[PDB]
Amino acid sequence: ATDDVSKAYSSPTFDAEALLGTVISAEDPDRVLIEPWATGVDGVILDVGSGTGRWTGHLASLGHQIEGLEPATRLVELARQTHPSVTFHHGTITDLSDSPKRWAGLLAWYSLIHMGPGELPDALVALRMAVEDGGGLLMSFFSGPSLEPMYHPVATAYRWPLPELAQALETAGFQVTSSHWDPRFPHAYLTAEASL
Amino acid sequence: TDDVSKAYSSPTFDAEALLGTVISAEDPDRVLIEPWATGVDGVILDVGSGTGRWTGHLASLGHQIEGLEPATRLVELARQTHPSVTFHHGTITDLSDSPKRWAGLLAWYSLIHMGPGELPDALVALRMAVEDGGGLLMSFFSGPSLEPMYHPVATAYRWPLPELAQALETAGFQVTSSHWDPRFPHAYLTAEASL
Ligand SMILES: Nc1ncnc2c1ncn2[C@@H]1O[C@H](CSCC[C@H](N)C(=O)O)[C@@H](O)[C@H]1O
Ligand SMILES: Nc1ncnc2c1ncn2[C@@H]1O[C@H](CSCC[C@H](N)C(=O)O)[C@@H](O)[C@H]1O
Repeated sequence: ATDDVSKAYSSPTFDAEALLGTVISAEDPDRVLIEPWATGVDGVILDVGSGTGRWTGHLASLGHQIEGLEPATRLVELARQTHPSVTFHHGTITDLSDSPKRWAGLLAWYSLIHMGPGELPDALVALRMAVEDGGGLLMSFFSGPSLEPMYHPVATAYRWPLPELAQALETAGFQVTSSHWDPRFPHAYLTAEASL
Repeated sequence: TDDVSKAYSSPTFDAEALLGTVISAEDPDRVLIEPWATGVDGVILDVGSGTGRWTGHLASLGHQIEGLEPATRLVELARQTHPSVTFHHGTITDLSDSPKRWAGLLAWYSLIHMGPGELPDALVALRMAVEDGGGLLMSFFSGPSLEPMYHPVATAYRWPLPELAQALETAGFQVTSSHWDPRFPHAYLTAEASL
C-alpha cells in the first residue's frame, strides 16, 4: 500500500541519495528513452514519484518544463535542496484527484512498481485525470508471465504481464502506443496516450 | 567509472530478485560450478560476487572462498547475510593494487558489460590475480558475432567463442572446456592460467 511504501522510501535507514543517485550519468541507458519522449511533450511534464528528483532536475536543466510529485517526505525535501530551481509537490498519485491541475505529459519511472491489482487501477484513473487529453505517459515497470509479487529491497514489488497492464490502462483511459520487454529480465517500459 | 557498479546497487535493478540471495539445491548451475570448485586446490575468488549467493553457498559446502564486489549495497548485503565469508569491496582492476593471488577464479556473469575494448585488459588483470596453473570458470553471453545486447544495468555484449578464446589466450589463459546452446545467449567456459 502507498502509505507503508512511501514511509519505507523516506526511512532514514535508506539513503536514496547514494543508491538512487541525485544526478543522471551520461552513460545511463534510460537517457535514450526518456530524453526523446520528453521533447515530444508540449507542455509541463509531471515526474510521478520523482524520488530524489534526479530525472526532474536533469530534464529541467535541458530546457523542459517539468515538476515532480513525491509522497516520501524525506525524499521530496531532499530533492528540493538538490534542485532548488525545480518545483516538487509533496503528495501521492491519488492526491492528484483533489486538484484540477493537469499536465501535458506524465513520467512514471519505476514509481508504480509497488502497486498490485487492488491499487494500480485507481492510480491509473487518477493519472488519466491529471493529464491533458491526448497527453502522453511514459512508464517503466516490472513485467513477467504472471501478475505476481516480487521481492524488492525497499518494499514488495509486482510483476505485471502486458495483457493485464494494457487492459488496466485502457480501462483507465490510456492507449498503449509502444511497449518493450526482454523476457530475461522483469524490467519493462511503455508509452501510452490519454484517451477515452 | 563506477556507473555500472552503482547501477547494480540500485533498488530499481533489484539484484536480490533478479539474481537471488540463496542458491536453490535444484539450481542447474550447481552441477557446473560445484565440480569445478572441487577441483580448485586453494582459495577461490568469486569475481563480482554480487549478493554473495554463490560465495555463501560454496562456503557452506566446505570450499575456501572469498568474494569481490564493487557494488556497495550488494557487498554490504553479502557480508550481513554470510558473516563468515570475506567480501572485498573493489573492482577487477583494483586487484592490481594487491600482490594477493587466488587458486581459482569464478566469474559468473560479471564480465558481460565488457566490450572488445575492455575485456582484454580485464582478463589480463584476472591472470595476475590467479596462481600459475590456476583455474577460471566464467559464464557469459555468446552469439554468431561480437555485438552489444540489452541489459537493465548497462549495455551487455555477446562474445563469439573465437573472439573470446583468443582474448583469453592473449591474457595468459588456455581454454580447457566450453559449452553453448545456439538457441540461447547463455554460455560458459573453463580455462587454466598459463605457466
Ligand atoms: N502513488 C505514488 N505516487 C508517487 N510516488 C509513489 C507512489 N507509490 C510509491 N511511490 C514512490 O515512487 C518512487 C519509486 S523509486 C524512484 C523513482 C524515480 N522516478 C527514479 O527513477 O529515481 C519512490 O520515491 C516512492 O516514494
Ligand atoms: N570490474 C568489475 N569487478 C567486479 N564486479 C563487476 C565489475 N563490473 C561489473 N561488476 C558486477 O558483476 C556483477 C554481475 S551480476 C552478479 C554476478 C554474481 N556472480 C551472481 O551470479 O549472482 C554485479 O554484482 C556487478 O556489480
